[PDB]
Amino acid sequence: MIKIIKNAKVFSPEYIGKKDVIFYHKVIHVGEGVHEIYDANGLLLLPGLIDPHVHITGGGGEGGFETRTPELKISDCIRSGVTTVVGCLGTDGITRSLENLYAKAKSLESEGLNTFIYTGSYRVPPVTFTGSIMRDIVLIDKVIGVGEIAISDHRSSQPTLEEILRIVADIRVGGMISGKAGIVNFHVGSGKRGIEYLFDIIEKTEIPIQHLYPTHMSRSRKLFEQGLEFAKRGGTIDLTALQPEFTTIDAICEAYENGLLDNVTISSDGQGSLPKFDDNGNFVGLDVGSVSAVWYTIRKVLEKGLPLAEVLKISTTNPARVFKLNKGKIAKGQDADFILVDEQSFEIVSVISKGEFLMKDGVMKNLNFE
Amino acid sequence: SMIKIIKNAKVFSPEYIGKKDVIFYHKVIHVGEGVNFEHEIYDANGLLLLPGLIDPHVHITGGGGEGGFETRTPELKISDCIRSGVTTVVGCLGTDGITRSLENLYAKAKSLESEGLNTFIYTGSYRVPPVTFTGSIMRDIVLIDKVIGVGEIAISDHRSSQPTLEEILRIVADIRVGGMISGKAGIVNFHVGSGKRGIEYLFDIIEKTEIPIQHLYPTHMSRSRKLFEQGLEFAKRGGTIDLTALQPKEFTTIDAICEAYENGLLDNVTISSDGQGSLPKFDDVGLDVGSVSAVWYTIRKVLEKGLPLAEVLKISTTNPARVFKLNKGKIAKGQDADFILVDEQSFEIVSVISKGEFLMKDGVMKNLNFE
Amino acid sequence: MRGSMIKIIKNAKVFSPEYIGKKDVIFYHKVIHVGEGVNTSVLPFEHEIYDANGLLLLPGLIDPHVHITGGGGEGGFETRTPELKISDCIRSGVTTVVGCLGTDGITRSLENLYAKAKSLESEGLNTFIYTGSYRVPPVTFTGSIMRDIVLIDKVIGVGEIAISDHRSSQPTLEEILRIVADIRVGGMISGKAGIVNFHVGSGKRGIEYLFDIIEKTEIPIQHLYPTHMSRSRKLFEQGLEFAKRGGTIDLTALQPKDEFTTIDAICEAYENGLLDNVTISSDGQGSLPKFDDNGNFVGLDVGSVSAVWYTIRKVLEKGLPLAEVLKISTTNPARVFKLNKGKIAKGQDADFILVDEQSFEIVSVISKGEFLMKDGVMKNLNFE
Amino acid sequence: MIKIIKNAKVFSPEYIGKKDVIFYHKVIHVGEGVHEIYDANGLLLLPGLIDPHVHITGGGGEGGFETRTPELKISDCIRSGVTTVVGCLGTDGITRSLENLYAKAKSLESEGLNTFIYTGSYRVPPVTFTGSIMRDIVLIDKVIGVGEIAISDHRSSQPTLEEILRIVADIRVGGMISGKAGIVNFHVGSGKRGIEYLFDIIEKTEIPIQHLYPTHMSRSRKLFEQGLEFAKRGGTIDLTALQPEFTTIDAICEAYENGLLDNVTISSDGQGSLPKFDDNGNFVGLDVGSVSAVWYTIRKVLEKGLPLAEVLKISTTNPARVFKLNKGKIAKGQDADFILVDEQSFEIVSVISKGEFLMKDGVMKNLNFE
Ligand SMILES: CC(C)C[C@H](NC(=O)C[C@H](N)C(=O)O)C(=O)O
Ligand SMILES: CC(C)C[C@H](NC(=O)C[C@H](N)C(=O)O)C(=O)O
Ligand SMILES: CC(C)C[C@H](NC(=O)C[C@H](N)C(=O)O)C(=O)O
Ligand SMILES: CC(C)C[C@H](NC(=O)C[C@H](N)C(=O)O)C(=O)O
Ligand SMILES: [Zn+2]
Ligand SMILES: [Zn+2]
Ligand SMILES: [Zn+2]
Ligand SMILES: [Zn+2]
Ligand SMILES: [Zn+2]
Ligand SMILES: [Zn+2]
Ligand SMILES: [Zn+2]
Ligand SMILES: [Zn+2]
Repeated sequence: MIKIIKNAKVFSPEYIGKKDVIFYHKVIHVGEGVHEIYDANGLLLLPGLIDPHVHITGGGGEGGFETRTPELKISDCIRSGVTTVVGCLGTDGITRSLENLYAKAKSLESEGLNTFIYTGSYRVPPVTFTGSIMRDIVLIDKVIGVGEIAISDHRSSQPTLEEILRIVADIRVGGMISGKAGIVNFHVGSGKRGIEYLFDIIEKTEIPIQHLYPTHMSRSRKLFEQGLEFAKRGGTIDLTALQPEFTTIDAICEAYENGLLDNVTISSDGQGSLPKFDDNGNFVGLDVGSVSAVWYTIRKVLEKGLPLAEVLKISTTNPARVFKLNKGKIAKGQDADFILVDEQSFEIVSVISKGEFLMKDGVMKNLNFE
Repeated sequence: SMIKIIKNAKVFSPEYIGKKDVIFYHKVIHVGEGVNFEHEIYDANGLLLLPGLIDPHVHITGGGGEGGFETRTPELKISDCIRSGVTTVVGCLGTDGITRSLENLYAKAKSLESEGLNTFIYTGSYRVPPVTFTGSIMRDIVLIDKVIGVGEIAISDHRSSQPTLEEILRIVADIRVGGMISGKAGIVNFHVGSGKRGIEYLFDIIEKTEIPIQHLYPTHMSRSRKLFEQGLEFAKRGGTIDLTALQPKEFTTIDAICEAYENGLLDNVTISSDGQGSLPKFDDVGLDVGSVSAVWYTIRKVLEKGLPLAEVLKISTTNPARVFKLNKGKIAKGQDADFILVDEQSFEIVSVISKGEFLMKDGVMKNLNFE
Repeated sequence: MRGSMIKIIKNAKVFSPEYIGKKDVIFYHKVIHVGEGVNTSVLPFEHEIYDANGLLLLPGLIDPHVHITGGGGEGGFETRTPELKISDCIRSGVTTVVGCLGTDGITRSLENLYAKAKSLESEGLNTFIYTGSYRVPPVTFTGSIMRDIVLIDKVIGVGEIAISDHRSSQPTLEEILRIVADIRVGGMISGKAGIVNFHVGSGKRGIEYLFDIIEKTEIPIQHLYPTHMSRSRKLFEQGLEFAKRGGTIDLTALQPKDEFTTIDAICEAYENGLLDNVTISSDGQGSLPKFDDNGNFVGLDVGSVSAVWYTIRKVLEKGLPLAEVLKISTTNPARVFKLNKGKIAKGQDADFILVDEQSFEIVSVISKGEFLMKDGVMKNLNFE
Repeated sequence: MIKIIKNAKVFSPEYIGKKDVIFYHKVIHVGEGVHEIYDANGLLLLPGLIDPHVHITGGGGEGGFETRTPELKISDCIRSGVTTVVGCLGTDGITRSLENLYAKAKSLESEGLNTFIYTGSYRVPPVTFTGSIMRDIVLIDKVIGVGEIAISDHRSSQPTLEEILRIVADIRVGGMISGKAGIVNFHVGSGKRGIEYLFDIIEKTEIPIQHLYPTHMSRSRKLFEQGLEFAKRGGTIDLTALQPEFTTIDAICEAYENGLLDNVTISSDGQGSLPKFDDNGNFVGLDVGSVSAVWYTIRKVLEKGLPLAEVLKISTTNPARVFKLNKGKIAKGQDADFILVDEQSFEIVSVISKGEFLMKDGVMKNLNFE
């Protein structure tokens, strides 16, 4: 149970230099000099990467039943070093069950991962477990908010201000009674209206800006600019990761320049559709998001000479704040979830979550259906 | 024993009426100058005789829970009610609609009534649409004898459901007509938070609809001078406002009351304990728990600014009895036999009488089912 | 303005059900004192005296089975009976009634029954109601016969459930046990009696269900209250066996216009010393129909609340002592519902009737200490 | 976080003699020779007492609204050394909410205790969170079964075999999908029918006897005899503790004699009514169960010269089995929940749960509303 990781260059979001880290399920003790032992010389110790937006049950289906994407194998997470995922439903609210989403999140947790879910889906009014999104967040311990509610998209339900305000108010007080944060995840399409509705709430109500969490905020110039204003008023935005004009990389730099990286987060959009529509509202082709798009994006920003100290924020501190999680920092009391990158190779070699090795030195623990 | 006489008391029929003997059963039979079947007597030499205090806003089941499940405050004991002189309470639900039962609040009102107290309740809670007993707020007031209105409906608070005007117009309409059918008052209690919109909605109702003002009963309105100034505007149009009673723990409710009395508006002011109700500092932190002690304490503190007792007692006896159309708050023939007895010198509650029975006799409390 | 709150009745021969001779009674809304002659012109404050020389003081009559909203309608929409007038009750010395629904549970609402009980309450009468009707499953205020008895003060049980009747829903034994279980535990929570009133037709099965429940379950017999048990003598003899196991049976009072009657039944229950186990009910504003042998409607009479005092007067004409006959309409109905009525004594609710000593007519009526009728004159009423 | 309890006479259900016990939130290491340290010489170390049947929200009300009992203060648990409680609803299913019961159990946990709940109440059909007792046990992580279903009582709903069989089958499969045990708690009244229905199930169906958990099985001679047969067929019974003819003490001995103590458990019936009814079904007087009735019962059996080794079974091993709990034994990996009794004084002095001291050496931690 009690474990050590000696003579690793410990990279708590800000650099804390060559130190040993003792840990059960949480960081128990830190101290330079000397149950399981693990030597990690040559490796960098980070806190486990956080993914706040992943279609863990699969998604897509904009082009029919054929375009229904596959469910997520934990196999892919561990190679990518993603130790905690927040599962949401997407465009399809009928064939993808909320109970199914509870279960996949419950199974991912039982095979070593850390899981939380939303209770909504694209459409307003939102699908529920118990008839009421407030009731869901008080009674289902894993529910941390609602989404992903579509706004300014062609696949939107066309929601009104008053409808939405109901939801936010219900989910917020839902939070307070239950002692959770109570987030609203906001799928933002390519409509000109953008995130107007989000400004309305904070301007015209008693609603704090912490509860509003818009995603895909990197997909255009225009929209990222709105994402920065929203940031500058004390709110946090989320950017969809880059994965094989203007990219998610340029944006994550453009936030450092204007001094706003403390308000950014990245999403894999794993197992989610990446659809291409023509001149009308017809469907042309698709791609499928990969949960290894996080670590891939991190390295392509370091490639531009940003400090690894202030890039790990987007995936470790910045997300853990948004959801009020006891994770995302290597320090006494915090939950014990780390990844280990080799020197200047820049490749994950080991992965720890809740103090159990899921990947040790490039050999994966074996899982039930692989 | 069940026909009683209080002798040699200086009586405050709210208004002062000098030294008088009161004869009562469950209601007052006679008030006259010294005179004399088995009947009990109580010599009240040295004592003042006042009406029973009325508390229009108490979370008798418990409330709060806004800081998580750890914030769940405990339920009201009647013990407090007897030592603090409160013979009548009106129970309501708060921010938690899901885990605090309406049906639980009906049962809590029934146990307290049954150990010598007087109880009424509101249906619903903070959230719009409001939780009901029977699917309909108009049905509830008609069918369940203790429901006297709806609340506390949250306007201009961060924990508000963000209600529209249209929603609130149906709600007050429904409970008003429901009030008429049942022969009760049909009050909407409004929880007013610290939002800039204040009570704009209440003004919107009287300015653009047929709905009388007597149904709109805003509470918490000594939280800022700005709100109170908008409260007084309301008072001048026939409305009644509730002030949260100062507790044993700028601009205060004591300030607030004297400002009202000096404008000749103390007839339009009441005070609530908000007992067992959460009192949290919410910043952009901490919590404390209201006591029913808060009203008699607040009465003294305003007496200490030199206001005449008979005129002050109106905020807790005459003015609540009016708003809920109750047969209480006045010592007279036909009125309900609810009295407190305070030492004239000490000014500390020594005996409390509810429905003509002694709940406390010279400091010695009646003993109850779980003490 | 209000009427003098302390009253005294002097020089009456008091039938506190049990005879207690010439006594004065001081009262407000409850009975304050029973005692020998005492100086009643010594009080310094208001007090209305009433001289009752030559009259008999008795408790207020309780009528446990009344269609206060109207009922009937077995012969089409033309056979719906009118609703009860409080002047009927005042003339008949009936100070308390318990109202129920019957055959029609489609066009007679429970909310309408709740209102009429409250309007009766407010003119000087004491009122209670049942939830449900004839049919199984039973109609409800709130969706459940348990919520109704817990949330609605005036609700004291469910009925009248139709068993051994052509108009019955043909209820199952499992259906009925669920219903009696629900209303009892409901009574326990709300501190009421939790009664199931049974409307018993003329089926061969009689009350087999009532005997099935007591013999095969822990449900005590206090909660099973069957009515119309003088219908046929076969049914009345099934009633007596029910009595000897601690039960209470209700008989429909003899009607002032028309062989084995409820008089025969009452006298047989005295003979066998089981008079503590019977009640009588007017079935006022109820259908009293005739069906031919094919099951079709022929015609009907309408029950009357005058039936109670009328029935008691017949029984007296057969030499039974007054002090023991009054049980059926005072002590016995007060038991079944756990009411603070039916006896003249310190503490008890001040519901009286006064009868002339030879005439044996009701001349004055007092409920809540208030005179509804004083010396044959009624008080002014709301819609009369 | 890491704690030791040195030179205590460690009384793992069976005696393991003077040993040190290291423990975070679970028993981490056991070893004789030598972060917080606690010396416990003179004291006996036991595993934390288990209460499988407590009306944590209050109950009673058979005699009106006046007879409604008060809610349970954690203050009383800690003095009594009761570290884990299973909350149920009783006779009243209307005024006592299931949401209220979730919350009180949630609050007791947040102030140091360990809590689980049922989803039913006396009446059949049973009240639910989500419309369906199966759905409740899959979706509400704290739900471990259904009860307390009344059988052979005057306050019974009069349930049929077929109705009940539905429930048991639904709760069982509910268990399997969710990876919980899925118990049916059975309030048994003083009816002659007794637990007949329980024999029917195992005789006439494919239903395993582990799911059937009858309570109050000590209240009569006749019924305890039925409790022993049920035991002898591989099932477990529950006895209502003794607290100030034939008692719960005689019975717990009578199980040792016939060699059946491995199939017994004790309940406080805390905050529950103990009602007295006369000749008919009317109510006379009441008493209110106390959660300190457990430890009080334990000592009055030791008074009869039974080994403390084989008496702690009823409150530690026997209950933890029934509910499939990682508790009730002092040994590596088990959750860290202990009580400390002084020499031959026989009085709790300290109480530990999840490795946090709730009572240290007779001074209680201070709690929010005391
Ligand atoms: C990458 C961009 C262009 C596509 C993206 N749409 C979705 O991701 C669809 C949704 N996740 C699903 O599962 O169906 C967008 O926000 O614009
Ligand atoms: C004047 C202040 C103290 C009013 C207000 N209090 C609450 O909202 C308490 C809530 N109604 C409950 O009891 O559940 C506040 O502090 O914001
Ligand atoms: C005694 C006989 C003739 C009348 C009785 N019918 C009813 O009581 C009708 C029902 N209660 C109603 O009015 O809706 C019966 O047939 O047994
Ligand atoms: C001790 C025995 C005699 C009484 C016991 N009844 C209950 O405990 C009632 C239930 N817990 C409640 O909360 O209402 C029994 O099983 O026989
Ligand atoms: Zn999206
Ligand atoms: Zn998406
Ligand atoms: Zn408030
Ligand atoms: Zn309040
Ligand atoms: Zn009938
Ligand atoms: Zn009838
Ligand atoms: Zn029980
Ligand atoms: Zn119990």
